[PDB]
Amino acid sequence: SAADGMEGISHETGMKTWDPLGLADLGSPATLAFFRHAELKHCRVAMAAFVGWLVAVSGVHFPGLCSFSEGVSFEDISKLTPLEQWAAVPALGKAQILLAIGIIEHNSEWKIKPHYMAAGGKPGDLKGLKSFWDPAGLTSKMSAAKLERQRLSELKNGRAAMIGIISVLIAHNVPGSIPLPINFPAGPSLILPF
Amino acid sequence: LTKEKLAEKLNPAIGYYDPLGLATADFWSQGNDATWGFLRHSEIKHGRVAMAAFVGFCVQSNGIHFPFDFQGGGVSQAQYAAGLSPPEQWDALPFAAKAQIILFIGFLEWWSEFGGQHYMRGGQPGKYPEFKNIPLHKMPNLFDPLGLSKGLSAEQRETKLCAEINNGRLAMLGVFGFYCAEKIPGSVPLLSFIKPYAGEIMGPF
Amino acid sequence: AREAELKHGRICMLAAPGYFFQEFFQLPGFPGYSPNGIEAVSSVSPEALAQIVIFMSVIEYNSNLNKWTMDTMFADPKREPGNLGFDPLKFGENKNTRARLEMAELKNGRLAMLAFSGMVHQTFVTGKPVWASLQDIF
Ligand code: CLA
Ligand SMILES: CC(=O)O[C@H]1CC(C)(C)C(=C=C/C(C)=C/C=C/C(C)=C/C=C/C=C(C)/C=C/C=C(\C)C(=O)C[C@@]23O[C@]2(C)C[C@@H](O)CC3(C)C)[C@](C)(O)C1
Ligand SMILES: CC(=O)O[C@H]1CC(C)(C)C(=C=C/C(C)=C/C=C/C(C)=C/C=C/C=C(C)/C=C/C=C(\C)C(=O)C[C@@]23O[C@]2(C)C[C@@H](O)CC3(C)C)[C@](C)(O)C1
Ligand code: KC2
Ligand SMILES: CC1=C(C#C/C(C)=C/C=C/C(C)=C/C=C/C=C(C)/C=C/C=C(C)/C=C/[C@@]23O[C@]2(C)C[C@@H](O)CC3(C)C)C(C)(C)C[C@H](O)C1
Repeated sequence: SAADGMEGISHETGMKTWDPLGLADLGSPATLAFFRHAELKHCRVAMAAFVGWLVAVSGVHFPGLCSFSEGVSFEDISKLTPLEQWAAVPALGKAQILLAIGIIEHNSEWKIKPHYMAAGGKPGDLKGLKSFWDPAGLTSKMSAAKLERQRLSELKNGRAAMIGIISVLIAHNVPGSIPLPINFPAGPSLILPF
Repeated sequence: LTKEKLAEKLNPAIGYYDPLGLATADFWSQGNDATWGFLRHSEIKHGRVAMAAFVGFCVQSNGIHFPFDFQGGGVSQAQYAAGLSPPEQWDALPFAAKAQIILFIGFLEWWSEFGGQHYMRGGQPGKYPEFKNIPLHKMPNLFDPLGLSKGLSAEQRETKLCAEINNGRLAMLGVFGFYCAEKIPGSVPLLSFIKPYAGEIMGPF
Repeated sequence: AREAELKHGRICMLAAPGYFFQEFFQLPGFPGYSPNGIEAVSSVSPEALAQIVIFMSVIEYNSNLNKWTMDTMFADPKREPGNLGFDPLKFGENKNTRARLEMAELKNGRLAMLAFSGMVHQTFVTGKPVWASLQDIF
């Protein structure tokens, strides 16, 4: 397929690219670069989301208040289920969180001039946005083989994370999906952003 | 000198040791050389401040106390009160005294960043510049105001700096051991004699 | 007529999944929801359907600017039937599978036209949504 040189071949399905429906062949290398960038974005968001869901279930929260105007403490918001937490965040807070995220996304598409849908793709490459990814240089100690291993672990962990986040979100809402009898938190499986 | 050579003049047995890999980091997209200089100057600053903190804790916790007063106006002194623990003496000091001490240290830090070649941009980490060209202010240098440490000839000076780094690291560990024994019972086997409380410590005012 | 066929097929293959899944799922918190599309459109506030129609009209007008007649559209020899240029992911750059994708779009659009017609008229016959009407046969 077009997905041979790409760095996502796992050890669990074997060393062959798992594309049973052949979506990699359908489209251009630009299309496949878009797919890789989307996969890495979903991976990263799912890791962050699963950590956030674990935090919400645990109940640990920031000491303080979200808004000095509205009576919305983090202690108050922690008592709701994980998605009603976001539902209970203030509208202006949600607006500026989304503003920051959108600014990051626009600058990722803008300032990284060799685009992922272009020659010299670098699909998941967001380093170039200086001080954004790994500001402390933790990966700077790593060689090429170690970096390749870490990237493969990134994709594996994020794939598992995006499976798991959907699993926990739907398990209570539709009972019997996950065979485990653990009583998952109640609440929606989908929230509108505003 | 290089990271490996330094960590080998500091401790041959341990050698270079950096699990976080911050020596190769790129803070603020400035460059590994500048960021390594920043890291070295911070350790030396932390070590120096920590050694001073240890000796000050030892001197003022035992009972030694200055006679020239602080509050002024013939007012009673809160910090000079029984065997109060040093963090509580700092709390008991007036707000103006704490603010002006912090601002004086701020001027020292500003002058360190200002005078001389910067530690990040090809300057020796830990060198304090000399108080020169300041209008209407002539003062002794912070490092060696009496200047009685001339003659090392750059043969013993680097080894003395290595001893400084060490001693500084050990002083960080010692003073944080004091604080941890003080605010966490049983944190250290010794140091139990220290009083059970200090205050927030990480809050000056 | 290929420009109309493709437009109709695209509308219908957006409609048929929408009609078939709006019984099962609701947009969270939407008012006036009904599982069957006809009383759903009857109950939903008119100023939501108006905004949907305005969105569609804006897209149509801006895509077909100065080309709304049989001659004016396709006055340009390059302008192909139904090639409005909407391909953000650039599947069309790969020209090996372009014929396959075009034929698949055409067949799926036609099947969607027939499917949406069937769903709507079966709902008229039964008074119940598509899945309920289907499962009450067996
Ligand atoms: C012909 C197309 C069509 C039409 C006219 C309508 C009309 C309606 N739908 Mg919608 N709907 C559609 C398709 C359509 N739907 C599709 C395909 C789905 C997914 C299964 C849904 C799912 C859906 C739900 C779950 C609900 C409605 C509802 C409604 C009503 C209120 C509007 C609303 O909330 O929309 C909501 C619209 C959506 C959730 C998404 C629409 C998808 C669009 C058409 C896809 C086009 C964008 C394209 C794919 C993106 C390209 C990306 C590229 C740039 C990369 C209204 C009668 C509500 C209802 O039942 O009221 C009675 C309601 O709750 N619809
Ligand atoms: C069978 C059944 O019924 O149920 C089963 C299966 C089922 C349903 C799937 C379940 C689930 C959910 C699952 C499995 C969820 C998985 C979630 C997952 C996998 C979440 C990863 C997050 C990773 C993060 C945030 C990492 C950040 C890491 C970062 C930002 C780093 O810096 C990494 C770093 O390396 C660098 C880059 C450089 C190094 O110098 C330093 C370090 C090392 C720090 C169940 C219910 O649990 C159990
Ligand atoms: C529990 C258990 O089991 O164990 C432990 C745990 C624990 C908590 C770690 C413990 C502790 C505390 C410890 C270890 C504390 C260590 C503290 C430390 C290491 C403190 C150094 C200060 C140095 C200063 C102020 C030097 C100034 C020196 C100055 C200003 C100079 O003139 C330097 C000089 O070079 C110049 C500039 C010019 C040259 O001409 C030569 C000279 C020399 C003149 C205990 C109590 O041990 C118990
Ligand atoms: C995502 C990251 C993020 C950034 C980078 C960021 C930066 C700044 C800056 C600097 C440029 C300023 C000056 C500023 C000021 C205020 N922020 Mg803000 N903020 C972020 C996030 C949130 C969230 C989640 C909330 C929030 C709020 C407030 C309120 C309280 C208003 C009030 O009490 O009505 C004020 C005054 C809360 C709010 O608006 O509540 C309705 C709230 O929940 N912010 N914020
Ligand atoms: C253009 C483009 C893109 C795209 C795209 C998109 C959004 C494509 C979407 C396609 C889509 C959404 C296509 C639906 C088809 C539905 C069909 C055929 C339904 C048949 C339904 C049938 C046959 C149903 C029949 C029945 O109901 C009947 C009539 C009676 C009932 O009793 C029961 C049954 C079941 C028997 C990218 C990828 C986003 C970007 C890139 O740049 C290029």
